[PDB]
Amino acid sequence: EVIEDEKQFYSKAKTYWKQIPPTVDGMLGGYGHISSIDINSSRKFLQRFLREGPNKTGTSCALDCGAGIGRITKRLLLPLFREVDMVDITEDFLVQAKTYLGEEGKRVRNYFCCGLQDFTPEPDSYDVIWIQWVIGHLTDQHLAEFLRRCKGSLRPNGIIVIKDNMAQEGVILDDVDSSVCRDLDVVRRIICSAGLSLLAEERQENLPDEIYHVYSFALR
Ligand SMILES: CC(C)(NC(=O)O[C@@H]1CN2CCC1CC2)c1csc(-c2ccc(F)c(O)c2)n1
Ligand SMILES: Nc1ncnc2c1ncn2[C@@H]1O[C@H](CSCC[C@H](N)C(=O)O)[C@@H](O)[C@H]1O
Repeated sequence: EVIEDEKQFYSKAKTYWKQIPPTVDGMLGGYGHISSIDINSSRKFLQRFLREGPNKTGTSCALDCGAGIGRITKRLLLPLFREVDMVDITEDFLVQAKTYLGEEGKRVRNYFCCGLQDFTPEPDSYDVIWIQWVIGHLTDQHLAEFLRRCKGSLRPNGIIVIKDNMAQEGVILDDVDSSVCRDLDVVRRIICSAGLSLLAEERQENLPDEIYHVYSFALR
Protein backbone atom coordinates (compact mmCIF):
# COMPACT_ATOMS: atom_id res chain seq x y z
CA GLU A 1 0.00 0.00 0.00
CA VAL A 2 3.01 2.26 0.55
CA ILE A 3 4.68 1.33 -2.76
CA GLU A 4 2.96 2.22 -6.04
CA ASP A 5 4.95 0.03 -8.47
CA GLU A 6 8.24 -1.40 -7.17
CA LYS A 7 10.37 -0.69 -10.26
CA GLN A 8 10.28 3.05 -9.56
CA PHE A 9 10.88 2.43 -5.83
CA TYR A 10 14.28 0.82 -6.40
CA SER A 11 15.30 2.96 -9.38
CA LYS A 12 14.74 6.18 -7.42
CA ALA A 13 16.89 5.12 -4.45
CA LYS A 14 19.76 3.81 -6.59
CA THR A 15 19.95 7.16 -8.39
CA TYR A 16 19.90 8.90 -5.00
CA TRP A 17 22.97 7.06 -3.75
CA LYS A 18 24.98 7.77 -6.93
CA GLN A 19 25.09 11.47 -6.02
CA ILE A 20 26.23 10.96 -2.40
CA PRO A 21 29.87 11.67 -1.45
CA PRO A 22 31.76 8.50 -0.47
CA THR A 23 32.37 9.85 3.05
CA VAL A 24 31.29 8.49 6.43
CA ASP A 25 29.10 11.57 6.80
CA GLY A 26 27.41 10.70 3.50
CA MET A 27 26.75 7.12 4.60
CA LEU A 28 24.67 8.32 7.56
CA GLY A 29 22.81 11.23 5.94
CA GLY A 30 24.97 13.84 7.63
CA TYR A 31 25.26 12.18 11.05
CA GLY A 32 28.82 10.84 10.93
CA HIS A 33 29.41 12.02 14.51
CA ILE A 34 27.32 9.09 15.81
CA SER A 35 29.50 6.46 14.10
CA SER A 36 31.56 5.96 17.26
CA ILE A 37 28.43 5.51 19.38
CA ASP A 38 26.98 2.99 16.92
CA ILE A 39 30.10 0.83 16.57
CA ASN A 40 30.71 0.51 20.31
CA SER A 41 27.15 -0.62 21.02
CA SER A 42 27.32 -3.03 18.08
CA ARG A 43 30.56 -4.30 19.63
CA LYS A 44 28.81 -5.01 22.94
CA PHE A 45 25.69 -6.47 21.32
CA LEU A 46 27.91 -8.82 19.29
CA GLN A 47 29.81 -10.28 22.27
CA ARG A 48 26.58 -11.98 23.34
CA PHE A 49 27.33 -14.58 20.64
CA LEU A 50 31.14 -14.31 20.44
CA ARG A 51 31.95 -15.04 24.09
CA GLU A 52 32.18 -18.56 25.51
CA GLY A 53 29.01 -20.58 25.91
CA PRO A 54 26.89 -23.37 24.43
CA ASN A 55 26.58 -22.09 20.84
CA LYS A 56 29.65 -19.97 20.20
CA THR A 57 29.59 -17.96 16.98
CA GLY A 58 32.69 -18.29 14.84
CA THR A 59 35.06 -15.54 13.74
CA SER A 60 36.16 -16.94 10.37
CA CYS A 61 34.12 -14.81 7.96
CA ALA A 62 31.46 -12.10 7.96
CA LEU A 63 29.26 -10.33 5.42
CA ASP A 64 28.44 -6.61 5.54
CA CYS A 65 25.17 -5.72 3.80
CA GLY A 66 24.92 -2.15 2.61
CA ALA A 67 28.47 -1.52 3.79
CA GLY A 68 29.01 1.52 1.59
CA ILE A 69 32.64 2.57 1.96
CA GLY A 70 33.04 0.06 4.80
CA ARG A 71 32.26 2.12 7.91
CA ILE A 72 31.16 -0.97 9.85
CA THR A 73 33.56 -3.28 7.99
CA LYS A 74 36.52 -1.13 9.12
CA ARG A 75 35.66 -0.44 12.76
CA LEU A 76 33.59 -3.47 13.84
CA LEU A 77 34.03 -6.50 11.58
CA LEU A 78 37.63 -6.51 10.28
CA PRO A 79 39.15 -6.37 13.82
CA LEU A 80 37.08 -9.40 14.87
CA PHE A 81 37.03 -11.69 11.80
CA ARG A 82 39.70 -13.04 9.46
CA GLU A 83 37.88 -12.36 6.19
CA VAL A 84 34.99 -10.02 5.43
CA ASP A 85 32.79 -9.77 2.35
CA MET A 86 30.99 -6.59 1.35
CA VAL A 87 27.86 -6.13 -0.75
CA ASP A 88 26.31 -2.89 -2.02
CA ILE A 89 24.38 -1.57 -5.00
CA THR A 90 26.59 1.51 -5.59
CA GLU A 91 29.89 0.66 -7.30
CA ASP A 92 31.46 4.01 -6.35
CA PHE A 93 31.30 3.21 -2.62
CA LEU A 94 32.95 -0.18 -3.11
CA VAL A 95 35.74 1.41 -5.16
CA GLN A 96 36.28 4.09 -2.51
CA ALA A 97 36.28 1.37 0.16
CA LYS A 98 39.68 0.18 -1.06
CA THR A 99 41.02 3.59 0.07
CA TYR A 100 38.91 4.17 3.19
CA LEU A 101 39.71 0.73 4.63
CA GLY A 102 43.45 1.08 4.07
CA GLU A 103 46.02 -1.59 4.89
CA GLU A 104 43.40 -3.80 6.58
CA GLY A 105 41.15 -3.62 3.50
CA LYS A 106 43.36 -6.33 1.99
CA ARG A 107 41.55 -8.86 4.21
CA VAL A 108 38.23 -7.87 2.60
CA ARG A 109 37.75 -11.01 0.54
CA ASN A 110 35.01 -10.04 -1.92
CA TYR A 111 33.22 -6.92 -3.12
CA PHE A 112 29.73 -7.61 -4.49
CA CYS A 113 28.02 -4.89 -6.53
CA CYS A 114 24.30 -5.64 -6.77
CA GLY A 115 21.11 -5.10 -4.81
CA LEU A 116 20.08 -7.29 -1.89
CA GLN A 117 16.87 -8.16 -3.77
CA ASP A 118 19.16 -9.93 -6.27
CA PHE A 119 22.08 -10.97 -4.02
CA THR A 120 22.49 -14.62 -3.03
CA PRO A 121 25.24 -15.29 -0.45
CA GLU A 122 27.02 -18.61 -0.87
CA PRO A 123 25.76 -21.36 1.47
CA ASP A 124 27.72 -22.32 4.59
CA SER A 125 29.90 -19.24 4.26
CA TYR A 126 29.43 -16.61 7.00
CA ASP A 127 29.48 -16.66 10.79
CA VAL A 128 27.85 -13.20 11.00
CA ILE A 129 25.72 -11.44 8.37
CA TRP A 130 25.50 -7.76 9.31
CA ILE A 131 22.60 -5.78 7.82
CA GLN A 132 22.58 -2.19 9.07
CA TRP A 133 20.59 0.78 7.75
CA VAL A 134 19.46 -0.57 4.38
CA ILE A 135 16.29 -2.60 4.98
CA GLY A 136 14.16 0.49 4.32
CA HIS A 137 15.12 0.22 0.63
CA LEU A 138 13.68 -3.29 0.18
CA THR A 139 10.05 -4.30 -0.21
CA ASP A 140 8.40 -6.41 2.49
CA GLN A 141 8.55 -9.49 0.25
CA HIS A 142 12.12 -8.96 -0.98
CA LEU A 143 13.30 -8.43 2.61
CA ALA A 144 11.71 -11.73 3.63
CA GLU A 145 13.13 -13.56 0.61
CA PHE A 146 16.55 -12.05 1.30
CA LEU A 147 16.52 -13.09 4.97
CA ARG A 148 15.44 -16.55 3.82
CA ARG A 149 18.53 -16.74 1.59
CA CYS A 150 20.81 -15.48 4.38
CA LYS A 151 19.67 -18.33 6.62
CA GLY A 152 21.13 -20.86 4.19
CA SER A 153 24.46 -19.03 4.01
CA LEU A 154 25.08 -19.19 7.76
CA ARG A 155 27.69 -21.52 9.19
CA PRO A 156 26.89 -23.62 12.28
CA ASN A 157 26.06 -21.30 15.21
CA GLY A 158 26.09 -18.36 12.78
CA ILE A 159 23.80 -15.38 13.34
CA ILE A 160 22.08 -12.66 11.32
CA VAL A 161 22.03 -9.12 12.73
CA ILE A 162 19.59 -6.39 11.66
CA LYS A 163 20.21 -2.87 12.99
CA ASP A 164 17.89 -0.34 11.35
CA ASN A 165 15.27 2.33 11.99
CA MET A 166 11.95 1.62 13.71
CA ALA A 167 8.88 3.85 13.61
CA GLN A 168 6.76 4.63 16.66
CA GLU A 169 3.34 4.29 15.01
CA GLY A 170 2.73 3.33 11.38
CA VAL A 171 4.92 3.20 8.30
CA ILE A 172 6.86 6.42 7.63
CA LEU A 173 7.54 7.13 3.95
CA ASP A 174 10.79 9.00 3.13
CA ASP A 175 10.70 9.90 -0.58
CA VAL A 176 13.81 12.07 -0.08
CA ASP A 177 16.00 8.96 -0.39
CA SER A 178 13.22 6.54 -1.45
CA SER A 179 12.96 4.44 1.68
CA VAL A 180 10.25 3.20 4.04
CA CYS A 181 10.57 3.09 7.82
CA ARG A 182 8.65 0.36 9.62
CA ASP A 183 7.55 -0.30 13.18
CA LEU A 184 8.76 -3.19 15.33
CA ASP A 185 5.64 -5.22 14.54
CA VAL A 186 6.01 -5.41 10.74
CA VAL A 187 9.76 -6.08 11.03
CA ARG A 188 9.24 -8.95 13.49
CA ARG A 189 6.51 -10.38 11.24
CA ILE A 190 8.90 -10.31 8.26
CA ILE A 191 11.65 -11.86 10.40
CA CYS A 192 9.36 -14.66 11.56
CA SER A 193 8.04 -15.12 8.01
CA ALA A 194 11.55 -16.04 6.81
CA GLY A 195 11.83 -18.89 9.32
CA LEU A 196 14.26 -17.15 11.69
CA SER A 197 14.38 -17.13 15.48
CA LEU A 198 14.59 -14.05 17.67
CA LEU A 199 17.69 -14.38 19.85
CA ALA A 200 18.10 -10.84 21.17
CA GLU A 201 16.55 -7.41 20.66
CA GLU A 202 18.21 -4.22 21.90
CA ARG A 203 17.59 -0.53 21.26
CA GLN A 204 20.41 1.94 20.63
CA GLU A 205 20.56 4.68 23.25
CA ASN A 206 22.56 7.93 23.26
CA LEU A 207 21.01 9.14 20.03
CA PRO A 208 19.65 12.48 18.81
CA ASP A 209 15.89 12.87 19.07
CA GLU A 210 15.56 13.93 15.41
CA ILE A 211 16.56 10.54 13.95
CA TYR A 212 14.41 7.41 14.11
CA HIS A 213 14.57 4.81 16.85
CA VAL A 214 17.24 2.19 16.13
CA TYR A 215 16.90 -1.46 17.13
CA SER A 216 19.21 -4.46 16.72
CA PHE A 217 17.91 -7.99 16.10
CA ALA A 218 19.98 -11.17 16.41
CA LEU A 219 18.62 -13.96 14.22
CA ARG A 220 19.48 -17.51 13.17
C1 LIG B 1 21.51 7.86 10.67
C2 LIG B 1 20.00 7.60 10.19
C3 LIG B 1 19.40 6.44 11.05
N1 LIG B 1 19.21 8.86 10.36
C4 LIG B 1 17.73 8.85 10.30
O1 LIG B 1 17.10 8.57 11.23
O2 LIG B 1 17.06 9.19 9.07
C5 LIG B 1 17.26 10.56 8.62
C6 LIG B 1 16.01 11.04 7.88
N2 LIG B 1 16.25 11.34 6.69
C7 LIG B 1 16.62 10.28 6.13
C8 LIG B 1 17.93 9.68 6.82
C9 LIG B 1 18.50 10.65 7.76
C10 LIG B 1 18.66 11.84 7.23
C11 LIG B 1 17.42 12.32 6.54
C12 LIG B 1 20.02 7.20 8.69
C13 LIG B 1 20.89 7.85 7.78
S1 LIG B 1 20.57 7.07 6.25
C14 LIG B 1 19.33 5.95 6.89
C15 LIG B 1 18.65 5.01 6.17
C16 LIG B 1 18.11 5.39 4.92
C17 LIG B 1 17.44 4.47 4.16
C18 LIG B 1 17.30 3.15 4.62
F1 LIG B 1 16.63 2.26 3.87
C19 LIG B 1 17.84 2.77 5.86
O3 LIG B 1 17.69 1.45 6.30
C20 LIG B 1 18.52 3.69 6.61
N3 LIG B 1 19.22 6.20 8.18
N1 LIG C 1 18.54 -1.81 -2.86
C1 LIG C 1 19.76 -1.88 -2.33
N2 LIG C 1 20.47 -3.06 -2.39
C2 LIG C 1 21.74 -3.13 -1.83
N3 LIG C 1 22.29 -2.02 -1.22
C3 LIG C 1 21.59 -0.86 -1.16
C4 LIG C 1 20.32 -0.77 -1.71
N4 LIG C 1 19.86 0.49 -1.51
C5 LIG C 1 20.81 1.19 -0.84
N5 LIG C 1 21.89 0.37 -0.62
C6 LIG C 1 23.13 0.75 0.07
O1 LIG C 1 22.85 1.03 1.43
C7 LIG C 1 23.61 2.12 1.89
C8 LIG C 1 22.67 3.15 2.50
S1 LIG C 1 23.08 3.83 4.13
C9 LIG C 1 24.62 2.90 4.27
C10 LIG C 1 24.77 2.23 5.63
C11 LIG C 1 25.99 1.32 5.72
N6 LIG C 1 25.59 -0.06 5.53
C12 LIG C 1 26.72 1.54 7.04
O2 LIG C 1 27.80 1.00 7.24
O3 LIG C 1 26.25 2.26 7.92
C13 LIG C 1 24.33 2.71 0.69
O4 LIG C 1 25.70 2.35 0.74
C14 LIG C 1 23.67 2.05 -0.50
O5 LIG C 1 24.60 1.81 -1.53
